Amino acid sequence: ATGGYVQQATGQASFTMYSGCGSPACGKAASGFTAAINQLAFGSAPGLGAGDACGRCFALTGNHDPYSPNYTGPFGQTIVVKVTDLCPVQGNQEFCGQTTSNPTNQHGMPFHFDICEDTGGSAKFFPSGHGALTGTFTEVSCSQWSGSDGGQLWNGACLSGETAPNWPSTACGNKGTAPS
Ligand SMILES: OC[C@H]1O[C@@H](O[C@H]2[C@H](O)[C@@H](O)[C@H](O)O[C@@H]2CO)[C@H](O)[C@@H](O)[C@@H]1O
Repeated sequence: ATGGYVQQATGQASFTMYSGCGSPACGKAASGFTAAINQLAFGSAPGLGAGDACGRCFALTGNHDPYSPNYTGPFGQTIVVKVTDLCPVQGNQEFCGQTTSNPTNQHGMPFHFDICEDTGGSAKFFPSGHGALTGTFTEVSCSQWSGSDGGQLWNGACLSGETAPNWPSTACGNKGTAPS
């Protein structure tokens, strides 16, 4: 996409969970299940505001524990998250280090979703004792997402991806150039 970001409506991803998504990089939180997506897919860098991932909805499915490869299941449920946040390259090399010259993370995944624990998404997705998974994602209509957006936290906050057709398309728009 514009800026060299890798923004595809379906693919393979790794998955983690994080705490504190009340002030996310898109500039609006949301009451439903939400996630951060890795910088290369988010469409912006730290401090540059919302990228074109902002507010898009994705169905996530975990099917492998890379830390416990002998574990055959059960995994969690497929959940639908709204992207509100950025998992930046800086400080997240294992999972969010995808760059245009090296587009997979240390688990070979081209995308990563960091699922917010606060609003319940990770409890539906991660079996107890299994904090990181790999699997698949598919962008879906936000008709499939339960919840309401929070208010703007600053000028330029954007979740307009929630009404956009699936990638390839433009809503909030990408900022700057993808990390190389
Ligand atoms: O770095 C992305 C993401 O990781 C989260 O911690 C992971 C950790 O990286 C992984 O090694 C462990 O097995 O599972 C935890 C939880 O999923 C961390 O909570 C996030 O803040 C961070 O953005």
